[PDB]
Amino acid sequence: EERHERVRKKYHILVEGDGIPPPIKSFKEMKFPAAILRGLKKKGIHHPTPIQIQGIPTILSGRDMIGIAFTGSGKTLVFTLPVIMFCLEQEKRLPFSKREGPYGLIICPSRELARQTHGILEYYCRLLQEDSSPLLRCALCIGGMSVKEQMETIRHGVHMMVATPGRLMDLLQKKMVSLDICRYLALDEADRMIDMGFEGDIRTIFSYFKGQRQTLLFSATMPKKIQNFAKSALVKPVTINV
Ligand SMILES: [Mg+2]
Repeated sequence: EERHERVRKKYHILVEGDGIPPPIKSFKEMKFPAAILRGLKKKGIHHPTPIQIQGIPTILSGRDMIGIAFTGSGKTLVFTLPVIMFCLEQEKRLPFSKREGPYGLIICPSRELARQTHGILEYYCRLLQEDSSPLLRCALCIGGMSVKEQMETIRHGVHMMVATPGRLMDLLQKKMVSLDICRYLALDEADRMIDMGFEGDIRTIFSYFKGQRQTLLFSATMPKKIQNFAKSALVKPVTINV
């Protein structure tokens, strides 16, 4: 409980909450498969950022998390890499069937953030496959794609979905996607999402979970409004600030 604070102070990591898992200074010690480690080098990513150092082990242990981190902090790997791992184990335990809804869900304010994060997921998923792991399937639920097209992407079952709140809500209400097996919900740029009026749509999306989920909220800012929303959204979260 003693050296971990030295790690944190050095990399300017502020944490709140109980039973915080130890920070980890290397991707290998976070027990990632080598195909992912190679993907990281191959993208020039040799060393974990502060948000990754404390964030990844927090997520891996199943804790809810509030991440106060900015665009460019490396936050995207914090919420993409662990769920890919989670999905990989589920698919190995029981291969996903044709319509089995998403296991992991990532909600973004905008179409372009959604595509970009979806793009990242498909990169790591592809490297796993090229190591003989099964294909994990990543779906986009954003505006500008038809209904037909949306149902096409998920006909094979979907492990991970990246959505904007409006389109996802509509699909849930129309029973075209289900959250019956969704165990992981990441909220990216939550501050922006609140500023844009998506609060209600997101609370509605919440009501489509039957039973526990791990929830993650990422926000560049933590004013009183985001703080109250986070308290209602998450369960005993570890708060991590860089
Ligand atoms: Mg961002």
